[PDB]
Amino acid sequence: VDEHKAHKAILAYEKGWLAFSLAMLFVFIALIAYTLATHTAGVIPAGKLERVDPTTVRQEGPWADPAQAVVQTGPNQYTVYVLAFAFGYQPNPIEVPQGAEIVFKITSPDVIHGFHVEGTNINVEVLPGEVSTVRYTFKRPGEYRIICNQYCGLGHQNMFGTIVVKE
Amino acid sequence: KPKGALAVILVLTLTILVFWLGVYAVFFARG
Amino acid sequence: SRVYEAYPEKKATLYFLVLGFLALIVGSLFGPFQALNYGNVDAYPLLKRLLPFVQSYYQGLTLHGVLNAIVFTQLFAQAIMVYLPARELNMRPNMGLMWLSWWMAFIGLVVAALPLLANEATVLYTFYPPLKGHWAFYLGASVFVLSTWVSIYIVLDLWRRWKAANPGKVTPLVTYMAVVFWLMWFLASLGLVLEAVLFLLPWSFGLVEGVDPLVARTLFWWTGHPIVYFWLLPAYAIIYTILPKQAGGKLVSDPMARLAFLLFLLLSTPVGFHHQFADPGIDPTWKMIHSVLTLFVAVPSLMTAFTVAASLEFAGRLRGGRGLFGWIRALPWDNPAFVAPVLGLLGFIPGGAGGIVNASFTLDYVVHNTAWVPGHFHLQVASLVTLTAMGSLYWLLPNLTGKPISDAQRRLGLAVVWLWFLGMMIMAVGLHWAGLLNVPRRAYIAQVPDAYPHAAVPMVFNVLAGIVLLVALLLFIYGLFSVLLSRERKPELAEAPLPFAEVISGPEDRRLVLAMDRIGFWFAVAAILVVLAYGPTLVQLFGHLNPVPGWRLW
Ligand code: HAS
Ligand code: HEM
Ligand SMILES: CCCCCCCC/C=C\CCCCCCCC(=O)OC[C@H](O)CO
Ligand code: CUA
Ligand SMILES: [Cu+2]
Repeated sequence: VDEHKAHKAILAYEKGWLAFSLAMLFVFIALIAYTLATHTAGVIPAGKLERVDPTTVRQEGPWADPAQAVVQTGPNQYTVYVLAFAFGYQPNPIEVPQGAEIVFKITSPDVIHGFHVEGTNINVEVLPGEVSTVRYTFKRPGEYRIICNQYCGLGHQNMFGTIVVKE
Repeated sequence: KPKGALAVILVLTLTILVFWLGVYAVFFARG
Repeated sequence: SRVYEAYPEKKATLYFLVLGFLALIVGSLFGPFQALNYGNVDAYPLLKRLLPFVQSYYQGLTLHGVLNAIVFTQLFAQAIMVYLPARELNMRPNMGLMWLSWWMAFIGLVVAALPLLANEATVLYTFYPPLKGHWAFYLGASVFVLSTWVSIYIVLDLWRRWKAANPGKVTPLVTYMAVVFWLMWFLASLGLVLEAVLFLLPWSFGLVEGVDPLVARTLFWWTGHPIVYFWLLPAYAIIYTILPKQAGGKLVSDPMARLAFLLFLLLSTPVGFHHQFADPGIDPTWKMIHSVLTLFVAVPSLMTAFTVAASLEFAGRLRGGRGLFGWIRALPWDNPAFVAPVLGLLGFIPGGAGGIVNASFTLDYVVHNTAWVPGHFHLQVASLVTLTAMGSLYWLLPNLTGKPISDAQRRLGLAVVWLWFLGMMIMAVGLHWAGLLNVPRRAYIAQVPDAYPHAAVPMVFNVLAGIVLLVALLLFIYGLFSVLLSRERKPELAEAPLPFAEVISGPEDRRLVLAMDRIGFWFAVAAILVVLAYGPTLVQLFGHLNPVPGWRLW
C-alpha cells in the first residue's frame, strides 16, 4: 500500500545514496594521500618530540642571538631559529633567499602562539617547551606577513612579524 | 520514488564538492 | 499542583531548561559586539558603560563561549535526553538523583562564573595551558560537567527497570537513542576529567609548578570532538521522533534512525587529532588515521540528511503537495515548532561541507585558526542546535507548565526564528570569506583597523549580521518572558501527551533492531576504538613530560 510502497522505495534509494557517499569519501582520502607524497606536505609539523626549556631559550643555544638565526644546513637549504613570544617574533625581519628550502624551527618562551605566513600553507601552533619544525620553499620574492592566530593574551591582535624573501 | 529527498541530497552533494575542490585548489595555489 | 505530584519530573526538567535559556541570553549579549568587531566596528566602549565588569574583548569572548557552548547546550541535553525517554516509557526517574544533578550544575555554574566575571580566568572556553586561570574556574567547570554522570546513571536505571519488566522486548526508539547517547558521553568525558584531576586542578592550587601543554591539549581534544556530538544528538532525537508529527507525517524508518545513533556511539570519540593537525610532536601517521575516522563520522549525518528529507517529503505529499517542489509549500510554515529545526537543517548543509574540508588533514592548513572556523560552527551549534531548542518551547513549555501559547506569541516566534536563521547565514558568508583572506579568529581586529584592508567587503556582512542578530535576540528575550511570566494556566495542557511521531514499519526491521539492541557489545567496541586511537600517542607523551610555568597575560 501507499505507506509500505513508500517505505520500500525510500530504503532502495537510501542504499544507493550510502554507496555513493562511501565512494565520494574514498575519493577524498585518495586526493589527501596524494598531497602527502608531494613537496606541499613539508608544512606538516615534524612528529618528533624536541624538548627545550622555555626559561633558558633566550639565554643559551640557537634562539639566543636572532642575528645568527639563519644557518645554511645544505647546498640549497637554510634552517631558521624563530622565537614567537609575547608579543612579537625574532628575528624581525626574517631574511631568506627565493628558491631555497627553508626549515623553520619555532618555539615560545611563554604561552602558545600561532605562526601563520600570509599567502602560504605555513600555519603551525607554537608550544612552549616544544620545537615546531616545518619546511617551505618561497617561489616569489617580496615581503610576507606572519600573523599570530592563537589567542596569547591582551597583545594578541597586534602580534605580527615579517619574512623578506630576497631575489 | 522519493524525488524531493533526491533533490535535497543533490544540493548537499554539490555544496560538499564546491567547498572541497575550491579549498583543494587554494591549497595548491599556496604550496 | 496535583500534576507535579504525579509527574515531579516535569518540574525538574523545567529548572534545567530555564537555567539553560538564561545562560544562552547572557552569553549571546556579547555576540552582536563580536560580529561588529569582525566588521571593523569597535562598540566595546559602549558595552563597557552598560556592563562595567567587562575589562576586555577576550573576557567577553570567554563568557560567550562558556555560557553558550558549554552551559546552555549541556542543560538542554540533560533536560531533553532524561525527560523524553521517561515520558516514552511512562516511568518516573529517580527524583533524588534528578534534583542532585540539577544542584551540581547550578553550584558548578555559580563557582565558575565568579572568577569569569572578576577577570581572573580570561583563557577562553578551551583554557589552553600555560595560560593560568583561577582555581575556582577549573573546580566549577569540573563540578558542572560531572553533573552529567548523574544523568547517565538516571537513564541506565530507567532502561534496566524497563527491561526487567519487559523481558524479550527491543528497547523503544527514544530510550535506545538516549542510552547510546549517554554511554558515548561517558567515554567522551574521560579526556577532560583526566586533564582536570591530573593537571589543571593541582596546577591551579599551586601543588605542581607546571603543565605540559601538548599532553593538556591532547586530553582536551579527546572530549573536545565528541562534546559537539553531545550538543547535536538531543536536536537529532527531536528531529527524528517529534518533527515528523509536527510536519503532518511519520518517521519513514526506525532502523535507519537507530543506526545513525549507533555510528555516533562508535565514531564520535576516536578522532580528536583533527583539532591537532597543526600541533608539533604528534606523528603524521596518527593524524592521517584520525582524518579517515573523522570522514567516517560524517556518514551518520549524510544518512540523517536522506532519512529526514524523505520523512518531510512524505508529510508534504500527505498534505496534498504535488511535483518536484510542491511537497515543500504544503508543510506547516505557520508553525514555529516546525519552521525552526527545518531552517537549522538548511544552514547545516554548508555547515557540514565546511566540516568535511576541516577534517581533510592538509586542507586544514588553509583554514586553521582563521575566521573560517567560527563561520563553520555557528551554522552547526548557533543555528541548528539553538533553533531546534527555541522551536521545542512551543510544544515543551505547555507540556511542563500548563501555560498556553497565544496566536500573537506564535507569530512573534516565527519572526524570531527567521531573523536568527538569516543573521547566522549572513555572518557565515562574512566569516568564511574573511577566513580565506587570512583574518584570524579570537582577535580584537577593530583595534587594528588598517591590518586587513583586503577584507572590506565581507566586513560589511559581519556588521549587517551583528544588527540583525541583536534584533532577533531582543525579540527572543521579550517572547520568552511573555510566556514564563503569563498568569493563565490550563493544567490539561500539562497532562497532554508529547507529540511523538508514528513510524512506518517494514519486514526488515525486527532483524536489524535486534543486532543493534546488543548495547553491551557495541559499548565494548566503542571503548576499544578509543584505546587504539589514543593509547600509543599518550604512552609516548606521558613518557616524555615537559611541564612549563604558568602565565597571566591579561
Ligand atoms: C554542533 C556542533 C558541531 C557539529 C555538528 C560539527 C560537525 C563537524 N565538524 Fe566541527 N570541526 C571539524 C570537523 C567537523 C566534521 C567533519 C563534522 C561533521 O560531523 C559534519 C557532517 C555533516 C553533514 C555531512 C551535513 C548533513 C546535512 C544535513 C543533515 C542537513 C539536511 C537538510 C535537510 C534534510 C532539510 C531539507 C528540508 C527542506 C524543506 C528542503 C574540524 C576538523 O576536522 C574542526 C577543526 C578545524 C580547525 O582547524 O580548528 C572543527 C571545528 C569545530 C569547532 C571549533 C572548536 C574550537 O573552538 O577550536 C566547533 C565548536 C565545531 C562544532 C561542530 N562541528 N566544529
Ligand atoms: C547572537 C548570536 C551570536 C553572534 C552574533 C555570535 C558571534 C560570534 C562571533 C563573531 C564569534 C567570533 C569571535 C572571535 O573569534 O573573536 C563568536 C565566537 C563563538 N561563538 Fe558565537 N555568536 C552568537 C551566538 C552563539 C551561540 C548561540 C553559540 C553556541 C551555542 C555560540 C558559540 C560561539 C563559540 C563557541 C565561539 C568561539 C569562542 C572562542 O573561540 O573561544 N555563539 N560568536
Ligand atoms: C567509475 C569510475 C571509477 C574511477 C573514478 C575515480 C575518480 C578519480 C579522482 C581523482 C583522481 C586522483 C588523482 C590525483 C592527481 C592529482 C593531480 C593534482 O591535483 O595535481 C595538480 C598539482 O598542481 C600538482 O602539483
Ligand atoms: Cu601570539 Cu596571539
Ligand atoms: Cu572536532
